[PDB]
Amino acid sequence: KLFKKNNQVNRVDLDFLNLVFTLNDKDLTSYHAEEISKLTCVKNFVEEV
Amino acid sequence: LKSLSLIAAHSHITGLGLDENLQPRPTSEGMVGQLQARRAAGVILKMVQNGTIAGRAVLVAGPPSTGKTALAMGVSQSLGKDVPFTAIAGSEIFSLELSKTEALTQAFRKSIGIKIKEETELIEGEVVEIQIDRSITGGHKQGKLTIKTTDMETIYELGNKMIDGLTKEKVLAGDVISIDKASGKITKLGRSFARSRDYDAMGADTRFVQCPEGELQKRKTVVHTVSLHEIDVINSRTQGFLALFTGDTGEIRSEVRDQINTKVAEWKEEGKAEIVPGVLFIDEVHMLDIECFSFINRALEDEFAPIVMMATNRGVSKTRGTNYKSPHGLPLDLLDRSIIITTKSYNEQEIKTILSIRAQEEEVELSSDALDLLTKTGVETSLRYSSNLISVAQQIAMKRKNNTVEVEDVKRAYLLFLDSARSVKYVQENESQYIDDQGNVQISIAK
Amino acid sequence: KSLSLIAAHSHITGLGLDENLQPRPTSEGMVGQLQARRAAGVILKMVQNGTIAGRAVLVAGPPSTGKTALAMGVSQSLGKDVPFTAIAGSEIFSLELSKTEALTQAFRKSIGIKIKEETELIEGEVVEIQIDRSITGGHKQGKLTIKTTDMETIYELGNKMIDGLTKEKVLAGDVISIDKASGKITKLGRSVQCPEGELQKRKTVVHTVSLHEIDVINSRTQGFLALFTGDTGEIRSEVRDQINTKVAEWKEEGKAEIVPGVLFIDEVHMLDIECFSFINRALEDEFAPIVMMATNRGVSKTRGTNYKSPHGLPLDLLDRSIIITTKSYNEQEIKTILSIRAQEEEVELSSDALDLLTKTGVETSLRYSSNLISVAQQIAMKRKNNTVEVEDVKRAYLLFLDSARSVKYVQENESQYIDDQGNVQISIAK
Amino acid sequence: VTRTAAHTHIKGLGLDESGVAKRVEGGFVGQIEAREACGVIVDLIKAKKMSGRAILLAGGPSTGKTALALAISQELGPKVPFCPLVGSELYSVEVKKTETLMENFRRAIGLRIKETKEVYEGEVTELTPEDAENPLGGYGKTISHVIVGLKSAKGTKTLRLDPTIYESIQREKVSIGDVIYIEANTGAVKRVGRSDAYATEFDLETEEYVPLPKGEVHKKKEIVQDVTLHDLDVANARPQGGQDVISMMGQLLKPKKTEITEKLRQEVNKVVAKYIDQGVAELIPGVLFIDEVNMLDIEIFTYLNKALESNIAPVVVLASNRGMTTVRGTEDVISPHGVPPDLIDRLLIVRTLPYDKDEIRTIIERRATVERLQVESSALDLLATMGTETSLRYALQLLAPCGILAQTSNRKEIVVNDVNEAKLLFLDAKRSTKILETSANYL
Amino acid sequence: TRTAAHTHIKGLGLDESGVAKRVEGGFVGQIEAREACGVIVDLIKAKKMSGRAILLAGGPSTGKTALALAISQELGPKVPFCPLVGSELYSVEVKKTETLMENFRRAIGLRIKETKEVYEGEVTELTPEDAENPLGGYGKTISHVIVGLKSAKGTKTLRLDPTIYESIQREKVSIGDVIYIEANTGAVKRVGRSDAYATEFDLETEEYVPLPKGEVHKKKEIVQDVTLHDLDVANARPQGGQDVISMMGQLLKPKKTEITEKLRQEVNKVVAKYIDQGVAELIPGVLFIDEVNMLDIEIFTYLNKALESNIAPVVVLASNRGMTTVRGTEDVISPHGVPPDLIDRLLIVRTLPYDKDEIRTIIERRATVERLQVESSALDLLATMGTETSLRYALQLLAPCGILAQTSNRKEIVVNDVNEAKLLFLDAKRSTKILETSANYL
Amino acid sequence: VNKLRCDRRPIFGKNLIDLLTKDRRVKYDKSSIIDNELIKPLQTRVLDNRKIIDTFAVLTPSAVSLDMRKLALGLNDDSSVGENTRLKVMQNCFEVS
Ligand SMILES: Nc1ncnc2c1ncn2[C@@H]1O[C@H](COP(=O)(O)OP(=O)(O)O)[C@@H](O)[C@H]1O
Ligand SMILES: Nc1ncnc2c1ncn2[C@@H]1O[C@H](COP(=O)(O)OP(=O)(O)O)[C@@H](O)[C@H]1O
Ligand SMILES: Nc1ncnc2c1ncn2[C@@H]1O[C@H](COP(=O)(O)OP(=O)(O)O)[C@@H](O)[C@H]1O
Ligand SMILES: Nc1ncnc2c1ncn2[C@@H]1O[C@H](COP(=O)(O)OP(=O)(O)O)[C@@H](O)[C@H]1O
Ligand SMILES: [Mg+2]
Ligand SMILES: [Mg+2]
Ligand SMILES: [Mg+2]
Ligand SMILES: [Mg+2]
Repeated sequence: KLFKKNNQVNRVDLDFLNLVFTLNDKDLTSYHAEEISKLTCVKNFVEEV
Repeated sequence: LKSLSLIAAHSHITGLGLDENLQPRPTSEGMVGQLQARRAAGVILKMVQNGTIAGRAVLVAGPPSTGKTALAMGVSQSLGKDVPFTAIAGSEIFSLELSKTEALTQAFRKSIGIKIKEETELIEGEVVEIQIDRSITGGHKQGKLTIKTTDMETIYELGNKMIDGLTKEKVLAGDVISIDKASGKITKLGRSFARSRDYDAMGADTRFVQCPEGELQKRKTVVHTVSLHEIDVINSRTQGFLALFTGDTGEIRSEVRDQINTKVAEWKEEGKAEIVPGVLFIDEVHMLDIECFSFINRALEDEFAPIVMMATNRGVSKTRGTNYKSPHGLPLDLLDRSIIITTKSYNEQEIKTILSIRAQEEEVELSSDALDLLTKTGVETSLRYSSNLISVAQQIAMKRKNNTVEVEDVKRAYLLFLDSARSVKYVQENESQYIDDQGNVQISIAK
Repeated sequence: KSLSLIAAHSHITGLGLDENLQPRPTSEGMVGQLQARRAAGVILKMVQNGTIAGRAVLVAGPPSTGKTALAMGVSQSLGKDVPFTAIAGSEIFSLELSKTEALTQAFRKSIGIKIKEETELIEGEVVEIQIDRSITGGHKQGKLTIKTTDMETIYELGNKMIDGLTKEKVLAGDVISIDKASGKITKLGRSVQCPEGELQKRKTVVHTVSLHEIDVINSRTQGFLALFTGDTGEIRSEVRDQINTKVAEWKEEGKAEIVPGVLFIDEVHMLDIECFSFINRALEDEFAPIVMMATNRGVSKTRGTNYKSPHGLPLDLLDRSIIITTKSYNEQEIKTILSIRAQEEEVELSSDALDLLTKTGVETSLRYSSNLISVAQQIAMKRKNNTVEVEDVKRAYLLFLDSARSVKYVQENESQYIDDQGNVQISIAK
Repeated sequence: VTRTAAHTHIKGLGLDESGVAKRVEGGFVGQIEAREACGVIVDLIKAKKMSGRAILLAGGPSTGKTALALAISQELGPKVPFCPLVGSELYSVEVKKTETLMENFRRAIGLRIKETKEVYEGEVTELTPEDAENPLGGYGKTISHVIVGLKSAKGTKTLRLDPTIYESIQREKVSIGDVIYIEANTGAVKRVGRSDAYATEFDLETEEYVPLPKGEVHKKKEIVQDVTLHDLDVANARPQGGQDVISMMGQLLKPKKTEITEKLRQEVNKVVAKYIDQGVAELIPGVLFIDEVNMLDIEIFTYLNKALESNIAPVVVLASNRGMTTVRGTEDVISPHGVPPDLIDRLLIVRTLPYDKDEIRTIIERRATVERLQVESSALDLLATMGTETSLRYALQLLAPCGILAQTSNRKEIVVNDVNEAKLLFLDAKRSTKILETSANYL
Repeated sequence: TRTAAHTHIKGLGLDESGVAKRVEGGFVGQIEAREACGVIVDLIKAKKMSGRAILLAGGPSTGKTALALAISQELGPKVPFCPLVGSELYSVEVKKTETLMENFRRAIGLRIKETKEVYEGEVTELTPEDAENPLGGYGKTISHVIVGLKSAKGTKTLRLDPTIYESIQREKVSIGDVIYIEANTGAVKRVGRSDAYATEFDLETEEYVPLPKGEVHKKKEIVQDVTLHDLDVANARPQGGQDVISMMGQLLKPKKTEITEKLRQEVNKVVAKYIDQGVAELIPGVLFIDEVNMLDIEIFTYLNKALESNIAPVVVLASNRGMTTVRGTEDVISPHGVPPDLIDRLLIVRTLPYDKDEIRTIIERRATVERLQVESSALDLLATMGTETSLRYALQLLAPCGILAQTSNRKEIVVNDVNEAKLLFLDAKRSTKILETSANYL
Repeated sequence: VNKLRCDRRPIFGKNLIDLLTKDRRVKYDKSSIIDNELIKPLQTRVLDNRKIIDTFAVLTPSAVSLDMRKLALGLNDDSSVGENTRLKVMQNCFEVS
């Protein structure tokens, strides 16, 4: 409890940034990942902005 | 450029300086001299690129700081990507977890690559709406759903098993999904942009994607480049894919290896998978156990044996695990089934050209007299001793904030950092101050 | 408490000194070794000061000449609440842990951390407890009555403490303690005890924890179990760096204070050269407990090396350390030590028997006499006389051999015993 | 109060803007050439250009080698990573020495990460599930959305959440009156605790109470936490996610070192290079320091040659004191400083000279001033003489008991009688050896 | 099309019960050696002996491993054959004795042959047959179940006992779906819907299989083989989905363990029981060990003990050393590094070095294998070089001459190409001379 | 939201989930043999050896400490694990045979 002093000020999740990719192979395939990378919804937020 | 751009010892060298006639230019591709060695390296590279020959061992010989490691790095660079190239040190194979023979086996299996192609029939598209008559009939009343793409859209009839599968991973329309034609697997790709404003806090899995374009279903082929050792590791364990990253392979038995060999031969005969021979490079092989040498001798005579190149700067000396001294630091039986390439020490002109190319590599400009003094020092000293002096002199010049490196800065750098011979002389002159082999040492200056 | 029958260092307790650090001729079971005792007192005051850390002190002397006794007295005089680790040199050679890691763990075990936490709690005899099930009017209503010597009142239970109290069977009339912050229940016994006053009181709880324990706790999902099972397994260095930084912040914030205890290593002479090289660096860092060592051997071969080094240690380590030498005991000191040991073992010795025992100890060794004192008593109650006479001592002396007599007999009868080459004779004739 | 252990009186190399070392600066005296060389090395490290460059400094015992190796790190600053090491620590039971050396090499170089996160936090005023009346055929019963209002000191705000966050907060077991914490990025929900406003609700309560948070409801912030690549490799090799029972069992097991494959390091390098190209992160090379390198085996020496030629190899410095000696693990190879000749060729050599009597006296004066002790001039001169007679470290260690001896007599100054008494009570190596020469039983 | 110092050996090159020919099966010379090898091949093919050990000794590059490869080829793929190295036995995970015993057991194989009667085809209909119950009752009683099977070039209907109801209900197969039924064992197995029903739906998660070809009733014989070590490891290693030991195998690392002798003897007993019925057929294999001089003396002793077992197969050993000292003993000197007691337990087969003409024939045959053409002068020069330096050096030099000829756009190698190869590529002797004549530590 | 969506997309399986099953996929058919009666896995040997186990198991761990098992497994009333996760763990242990 004494060591659990607030760390969110100086901590990074490290999974949101895709640095723990070693477990991605358990559920994702290559072609689906390639398609999901190709099918990004970018350029729509720009239009709305 | 994809790798980390930190400047290393071997950065200037890129590929080989050979031509279509295998004639090495005097100064090309960041290499100087060693015309015979470069031609031999080009011959070996063409041998590897041919791919019809396997199980050959080539030795590289030369005194320290002659270009053996540089030659191997240039060979790897000229080979390019898509071809495996395993570079390990001799002392690396000594592992507590794995036997040395198994480590050598894994290193050999890593160096040989395999390309596998796979074909898939997928139906990917955003779903318009799903209707199921749960009350008119009840119990898989053959509901219907409409899938829309940017160019086309149709309506499909769904069976009982379709409804049962779709109940799991519930879909509320307006989502981009892909269905498998063979096994009927439901995969949720992502939601549409129209759902972006539904809430202010999204879930972890929530994502938005554009509508797929083209035909509703497509036939595509994918090619994977996976080496053998990965295949043996995966087959050996229930979850072997983690063992690659963790490294605890666990001394894979030979039974799995022969099963994998049979499977690979069958795939090659069917044409699904092709074999890409690679190159295995062992550096500082002068140190190794005799058991490793015997295992290498035996394993060099297999069909899946990549071309092995080794380097050694040792003369006639003792081999580890044996009391007697063997020529070149290796047992004679290995030398029998091998080809030796020798490299000669560089000349003053070669040394100064290499120094100039190194200074240009580090974005460091040098005065002509400074270069001449550096070459003169590197003739008596070693070539490798000059590059560190160059970097230190550049740092000193930056400290003085005067453009190029001057002769005075080089002299100061040489004064600050000593050569091995000077250190040996100073130690011998003051042998009392340093700790002797017997543990005796003198601390107090006063007598 | 602290059960123990008899120890070779049981008699000595707390060393012995004065306000001017002048050793007494006999104080709390310590006899002789005036210079050594004064040096030990100086080291003890250095430890109690705490301003200087990471210094090495060596203890040297002939075998069985006040060497482990000095360390035991230093530890006893240092008192409790101060870390003190005493490990033999051969203990660090572990099959599952590296020698460097074991040495680092031993170093970290000798620095203790005191942390203070303030908690509120209530206690006293409980006389009434009522608990009801959920109704639309109220999810859970629970009233309990705790009566003390001065007070008796009723508290309201808001669900969670109702579940806690129903978790374990509680009967009215027994002394219990309730920690409001932690929400745990502690039973102090039945009303055997008596209450004291106000139910709620202000107090702080202080915990003494070493650095090694903190590292082990923070190194695993359940690290505190490894404190006892010993399967820590090479704690990562970044964990130790993080612990050091956090301890520095805690000290600067006043939440904790450090206790620079003492690390005592015995039979250092047999430690490997790698251990000495690592100690060289480990003694020069910030957090480093004082280190005291004792080696019997002198001018021998360092283990792990071919050459012979003085005192059995490398020269650089000797430079890093300070050497304290003990002297051989004298007859008037030997007799006093034997008398003290007899008093500790509750054995009555006659004057002539004591003189003969002192003569034998001077002739052969002190340990021989300090072992003969106990064995003579068995003959003493074999003759049913409480006092030990010269006859019993002589009978024990002839019954149990000495090192010199055994060596001489072996030299005379080497034929019967197994030779180094393996030759031996079993047959009597021919 | 303040602790001192043969160090902490050195605040840095102490060099001017022209690189010339002052005679006395930062707890250092003399060794101008060594200090200048170390400053040059510091500048090279801060250049962030060269990789794999190695230097070695050599000299007799107590010549300041460790002092210089600490002063360079002090001058570098806490931001740049610096991992001290000893040659003996490489030999590990769990994994081979090569793996440990590579792990330390990757520990040496560091990297900083910047990412932006938005957090909704505050006391829970109310929460309301919203169930759509249309079955739509695709589902049986689910909540269309959940509306939750958050309150803090600066103001209040309401939110609309999808069923996943609602399920998470329901699992968190939070009712009205508890301070919660919502992370927009990953949807993480954690219950900080009950607000202190309800402290008097019951006479006693197990739950702790937390003051109402500042900020309106929703905050934007970024974290610039710096993490070395070795931590990334360890996290990739040892994932912490998953609620599976097998994952809990794995968490219970002790973490054993394993030979991390080069493929994993290559993938980590690729993603790090992509991020640094995107500008979201910055790579900072570090410094690795190994002491008593003579303890290393020939195999580690050989592997050092291959390691130093890598792309991401940091700057490594080495310390040694022996002269003409045989490399460990060999039979007759005699090399200076116990280092194989090829490695010596690869590195640079720095020499450390011994100290003069006046320099020793100044060192003693500075050390005594650091220890906050008063020493008479005559006593200090005697200490300098006896230190020159036996060793500097002997005098430095003897400086401590003299203070206790003076305190026992209640005087506040070091007197010749006190140091003489200390010398009587404490013997140096030479006296111990001399008395060891003539003794009965090993003394 | 890849070759590595081998693949030009096709059998032992013998004839029909006689002395081996001069050139046959890629073999030249050493007629006595391959004649003895063929005798050994006949002996193992007899499949009566147990624990017969032979050893071949000779100089380097004398076809020592080539003869082992030849006998392996002659034995055939069905006969097990386990190549091994002297350095294989040193295993960190488990003691050397266990590894040697495991290899011994892996050498022995076993073949299983089975015949099955299969009734397969599309399910035309399923109609129960009613009959009067033997015991008086008002409930419905079924005496037979009628199943119709349809296949390519034949259809049939079968009358079966009514107990097939449980199996047909379990398989969840209804109509127009291909099923498999065994004659005597009974039971049914659904294999997939008929391909004719594929178009009945726009989408389908279930595959459709084509109707079986030929008659609905089939009689196919299946042959399966497996070595004894596989049986032992399968018996020892647990299997399962959710039993505690199943994922205790998970979250841990499966490692080799010393298999007890009771498990091995139980496996032997069950194998004997099955082979007494004629279903099984044991076939001994051959274990090949190279550089046997590198084995420890303890391993030699365990080999001495194990060679007297009743299940030990034929082992073949090779060594290129002479009067040397056995590893693990500084004083014991025995030929080829094998202790004298072990040598007493086996037979020694000599090997002789080749001649100039034999070297030239080997070089030309290798060149034919490598699909490249040389000239007579170049071939003679290569043969002279091989006789001078070594045979293996000449064999290795072949590919660089081909590459050099390709660079010069030539199809055949000439003297100039082999000279360029000789100046570019060095052998052992010149390298040793350079080392002697150089003081730069090279 | 744009930044979050863009960052959450490039999550690549390092090798695959279909490569794994495609390399597991053995073209060799079921080919049922007497190997079912020949293998006799460990669980079957435990099951059919009930009589010997019952007759020859005698000794007991004379010294035991209850409630230590839960602490060793890390699950109890108070620990660093979540209540729901530990509840699921005990449920699984309850339903695992
Ligand atoms: N052809 C070349 N052109 C430029 N530099 C070279 C060449 N050959 C070697 N070098 C230099 O030599 C160094 C490598 O020497 P190396 O061969 O590793 O020594 P060793 O023979 O002891 O392994 C590199 O720093 C490289 O700059
Ligand atoms: N000053 C002393 N007073 C009482 N007993 C002592 C004293 N010095 C030594 N002893 C006795 O000597 C024993 C310790 O022997 P020690 O000198 O530590 O052996 P070593 O020198 O081999 O470490 C103890 O059992 C103790 O009874
Ligand atoms: N130039 C100097 N100025 C001040 N103190 C020094 C100097 N040189 C050495 N020392 C002191 O000597 C002590 C030990 O020296 P160290 O460098 O550890 O010896 P070694 O070089 O054998 O490792 C250090 O605590 C340091 O304070
Ligand atoms: N009769 C033969 N015909 C063709 N090649 C042969 C013949 N005998 C030996 N060889 C060659 O000799 C090599 C085998 O060498 P070998 O004698 O097994 O080495 P070692 O003596 O180290 O065991 C093979 O590559 C093969 O090409
Ligand atoms: Mg090299
Ligand atoms: Mg003692
Ligand atoms: Mg030092
Ligand atoms: Mg061979």
